[PDB]
Amino acid sequence: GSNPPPPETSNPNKPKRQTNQLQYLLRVVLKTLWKHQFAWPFQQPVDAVKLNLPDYYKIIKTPMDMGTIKKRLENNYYWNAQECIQDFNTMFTNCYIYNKPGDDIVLMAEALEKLFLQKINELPTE
Ligand SMILES: CNc1cc2onc(C)c2cc1NS(=O)(=O)c1cc(Br)ccc1OC
Ligand code: NA
Repeated sequence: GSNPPPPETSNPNKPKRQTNQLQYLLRVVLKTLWKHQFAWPFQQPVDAVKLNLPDYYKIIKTPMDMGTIKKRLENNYYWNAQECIQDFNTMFTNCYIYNKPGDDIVLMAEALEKLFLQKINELPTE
């Protein structure tokens, strides 16, 4: 097992901008998920070598983590909040795909996902 390159956090070929919604996603949504007790497995790309997970990138082809999401928001990688929201969902979904119902990591992802959904219920309109 080697690790694949991490997801891009910059791209000259990809339209990007700042929005009010994206700023909230960084300052309020991301920051509250990042500081939760259960953030730690999701703060960086999965290191399948150091975690001894040789099948991780056999199963998961569109990997995502909050480290990547944070650097994207900070770099203004996104065109809109929906793209950023989709990266969160990919993150959660990957966890639920690779693992099983009730697994410790799954229960952590579910808890972060609940909090995420709450927080983005307060997302401004443009
Ligand atoms: C079962 N190991 C893991 C599965 C994972 O799915 N998505 C991620 C991210 C992820 C990370 C691990 N490895 S781990 O962080 O050391 C880990 C976390 C938790 Br909660 C419980 C068990 C773990 O490793 C046995
Ligand atoms: Na699964």
